[PDB]
Amino acid sequence: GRQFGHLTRVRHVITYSLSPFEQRAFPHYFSKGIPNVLRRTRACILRVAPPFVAFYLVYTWGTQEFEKSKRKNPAAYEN
Amino acid sequence: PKEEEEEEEELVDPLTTVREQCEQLEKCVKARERLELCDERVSSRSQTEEDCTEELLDFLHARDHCVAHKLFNSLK
Amino acid sequence: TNIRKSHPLMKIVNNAFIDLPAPSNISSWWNFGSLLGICLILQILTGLFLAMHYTSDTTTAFSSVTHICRDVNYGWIIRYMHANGASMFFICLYMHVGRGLYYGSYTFLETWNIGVILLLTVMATAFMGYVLPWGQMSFWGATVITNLLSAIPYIGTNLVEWIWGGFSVDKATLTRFFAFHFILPFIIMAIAMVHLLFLHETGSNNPTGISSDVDKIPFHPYYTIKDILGALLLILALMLLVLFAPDLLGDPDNYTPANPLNTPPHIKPEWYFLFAYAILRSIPNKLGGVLALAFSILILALIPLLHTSKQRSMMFRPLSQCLFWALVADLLTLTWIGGQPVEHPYITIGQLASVLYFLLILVLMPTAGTIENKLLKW
Amino acid sequence: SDLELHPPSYPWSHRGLLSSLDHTSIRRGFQVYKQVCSSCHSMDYVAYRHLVGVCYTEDEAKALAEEVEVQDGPNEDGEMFMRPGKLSDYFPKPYPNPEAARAANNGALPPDLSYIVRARHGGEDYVFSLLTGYCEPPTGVSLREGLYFNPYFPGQAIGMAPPIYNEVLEFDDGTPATMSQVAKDVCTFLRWAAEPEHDHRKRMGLKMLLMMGLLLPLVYAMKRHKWSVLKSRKLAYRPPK
Amino acid sequence: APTLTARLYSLLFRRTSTFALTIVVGALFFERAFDQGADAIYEHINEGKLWKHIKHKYEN
Ligand code: HEM
Ligand code: HEM
Ligand code: HEM
Ligand SMILES: CCCCCC[C@H]1C(=O)O[C@H](C)[C@H](NC(=O)c2cccc(NC=O)c2O)C(=O)O[C@@H](C)[C@@H]1OC(=O)C(C)C
Repeated sequence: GRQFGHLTRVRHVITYSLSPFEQRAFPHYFSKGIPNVLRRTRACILRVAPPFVAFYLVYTWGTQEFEKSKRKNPAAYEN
Repeated sequence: PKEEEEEEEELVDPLTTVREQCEQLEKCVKARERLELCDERVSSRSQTEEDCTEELLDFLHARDHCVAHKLFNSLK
Repeated sequence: TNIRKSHPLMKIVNNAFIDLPAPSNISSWWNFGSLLGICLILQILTGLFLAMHYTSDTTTAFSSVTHICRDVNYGWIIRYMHANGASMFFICLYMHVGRGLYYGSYTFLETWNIGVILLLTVMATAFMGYVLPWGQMSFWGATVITNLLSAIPYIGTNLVEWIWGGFSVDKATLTRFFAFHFILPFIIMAIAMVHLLFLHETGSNNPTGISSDVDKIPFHPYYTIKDILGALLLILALMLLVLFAPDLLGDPDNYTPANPLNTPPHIKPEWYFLFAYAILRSIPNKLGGVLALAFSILILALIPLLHTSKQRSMMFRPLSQCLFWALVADLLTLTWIGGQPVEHPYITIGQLASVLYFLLILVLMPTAGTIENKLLKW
Repeated sequence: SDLELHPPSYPWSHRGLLSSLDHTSIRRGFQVYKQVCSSCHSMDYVAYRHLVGVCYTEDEAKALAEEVEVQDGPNEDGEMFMRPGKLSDYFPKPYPNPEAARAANNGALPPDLSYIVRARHGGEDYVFSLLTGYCEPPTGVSLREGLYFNPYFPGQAIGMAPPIYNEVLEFDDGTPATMSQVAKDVCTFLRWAAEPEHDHRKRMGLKMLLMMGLLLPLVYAMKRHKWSVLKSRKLAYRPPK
Repeated sequence: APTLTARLYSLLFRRTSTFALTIVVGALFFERAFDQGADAIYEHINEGKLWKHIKHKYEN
């Protein structure tokens, strides 16, 4: 186990903070909120999204061919 | 008046009035004419051959779909 | 002097969630540890109330459950919370392991490893769990699976019949499973504490994989309330199922009692084993299929030996970040295939997904790591 | 036979999220069960008392229970007579041995009805469609004896006779016993015979949403408060020189 | 004339005694009023109950 006071060494940093009863819990919730989640979404679409559409494409084509394999089967049997 | 009374205790059902009305629109007459084409087709060479379960089911899907859409408003 | 620190008991509690220093930094992906805890107790808790009404005996098995659902005051919510909590316990277990790989948490060997032991046990538990109501899925689910040990060379047969109590699944098998389904969650609960013990030795990892010693915050306020909110969310979900969609994740045919004569062409283990199911049968081998099924999970214990990157979290690693999601989607693939019949498209694609899985974790991610090193000049 | 079709979405009075069952419609349904299905379909789990809060009333339940004669407990000589009908026991009806169901209906098991809506994919609609579905076999085809035709059925070769339109009645106050009206009602009752808790479940579900609707925001505003100290904290680095 | 929230804090929230007393007193009335309004909302959107069905069977 590790306690405060024995964690690590810190040089010259000041930290100002404020009482919760003195500030808002939702500063600019929407004003600053939305823009940021856009920003984080943007920042990550390209690594998260691609594999999922790949699965998405393989899922719809996969069931497609499953029905068209049997149902479509006949087809032609002419004599 | 009195003729409609015998009509009730002897006939009447909202399913058939709707079925026939649904058996009427585009996808149905088309799915029935794909079914009648095959109907004739296998009973044409009326001997030694395959099946036709398939063309019936596609007709019942298209019908029973729009059947479910309006049907329940008539019941009770 | 503050008794909250010197009392033999509180110490533990102070160390668990009061004074323990944690990263000012963790995010929602760290909640699933409380959620798994909550899951474990709630499961133990509804599970127990079902045991005051359940039975065992093949004759009454199914009958008792319905008795509960219909006759037992409120037996239905209890029964359904139990069955739905079971799924949630997997969603979280899944998410937890997920969080783990992405962020490199697995570098805590002992902790990670205890967690793998925690995975197999809740799997082993939940398996026995669904055999209990004695439904169709319960019977062949309990059959298709267990058998697998019959693939073990020379002694497979012996073991599968030893675990059975007969020559098939019956009398001896339901009581057995109930008892095991009863004692396991307690044992798990112990293991969890040891898991947590080893975790306190290093403290928590964080989204950057850097090291938060320079900025720790007290578990007091912070993570207790961020655990409460979190748990409320877990309640919302569990209740959404139970109260609006009770059987959405449940196979409708575990209704209708057993029958060693039948077997309903379909049958798959509960959703949470689908990916595994897919793997096993995506191999034309009794030995290979089960061997591959094992590796499918026991590979987690291999991950740390293939850490190749000079950074710990994937937070700054686009290449690996891509292979991570490819893994997830690919698991979502295996889950989907597992859910389908062994026919045309479905076979070859589930066969590809399997290879992908093993090739991705065993070759692709480890290489992505080295290339990133080289790119950074490390 | 290898190919199949799935049911449509009949807008049940209990399909919507917070939607109760139609208790008037659960009634007529029990009637459909008693007169028609009950002579082939076991319903081992439901009982006359289960009907008490739902559709019927106290005295009414007693009366319907008395319209049969069940084999009560043995007496002093080890008897096992017969008795009017209580409220207590269920609807164990048609056949003793399971194979005796097979001896009657040719080699076919009319399965328990308590099951049904949750034991078959599609639920009510599959039973609704399977009953009001009944159609005629097109080309190709065959049939053994009277292995009737039904599209909404695995393989299309059922062993169940279509006991739908035989217009039986007792729809008190006045209700036309047409095929479709008769099918909705059986199903509606069958829904309730599978998930009795159904309405309470959703009543609570409403409260669950309504409760969480006050709590989620609140227990969230609470966490904000406490984290706000951290969220607006300001750092400055002031090294020597 | 201070504020509602102010006056509320002084008389009931300040002391953890009254604070807790307030919530147990406030939970009793809430369970009642929330169960009324809720069930009412549940009925109003329904009406195929066994409530309106009774009127028909006061006899036997
Ligand atoms: C009985 C099921 C489990 C329970 C109750 C459990 C409980 C916890 C708790 C409370 C934490 C700290 C909070 C958090 O990081 O979320 C945690 C972290 C961790 N667990 Fe588990 N866990 C379980 C299954 C697992 C699994 C499946 C693994 C991986 C095989 C695992 C390996 C880890 C690791 C490596 C950490 C460290 C996470 C980090 O530092 O970021 N445990 N667990
Ligand atoms: C030791 C506490 C537990 C007890 C006493 C307990 C006892 C029971 C009993 C008597 C049943 C049969 C009644 C029913 O099916 O609803 C059951 C079902 C089940 N429980 Fe448990 N169990 C416990 C912990 C767990 C755990 C840890 C899990 C894993 C999440 C679990 C998952 C299941 C599952 C999957 C089923 C069958 C699924 C279903 O209900 O359809 N339970 N349990
Ligand atoms: C409205 C009253 C009835 C209903 C709702 C009903 C509904 C059902 C349902 C849902 C099945 C199983 C469907 C499936 O497997 O997917 C079934 C099977 C059967 N029931 Fe009925 N039925 C009723 C009356 C009857 C009657 C009067 C008979 C006597 C001819 C009967 C004899 C059968 C038979 C023989 C089967 C076996 C079908 C098979 O599995 O091959 N049932 N019934
Ligand atoms: C009985 C309830 C008292 C709690 C004591 C036991 C429970 C316990 O030890 O509590 C703390 C809360 C423990 N850690 C965390 O939650 C936790 C740790 C880092 C970060 C977060 N969250 C967000 O960043 C956390 O939530 C945790 O959550 O582990 C549970 C699995 C364990 O539960 C168990 O053992 C079971 C074996 C009981």
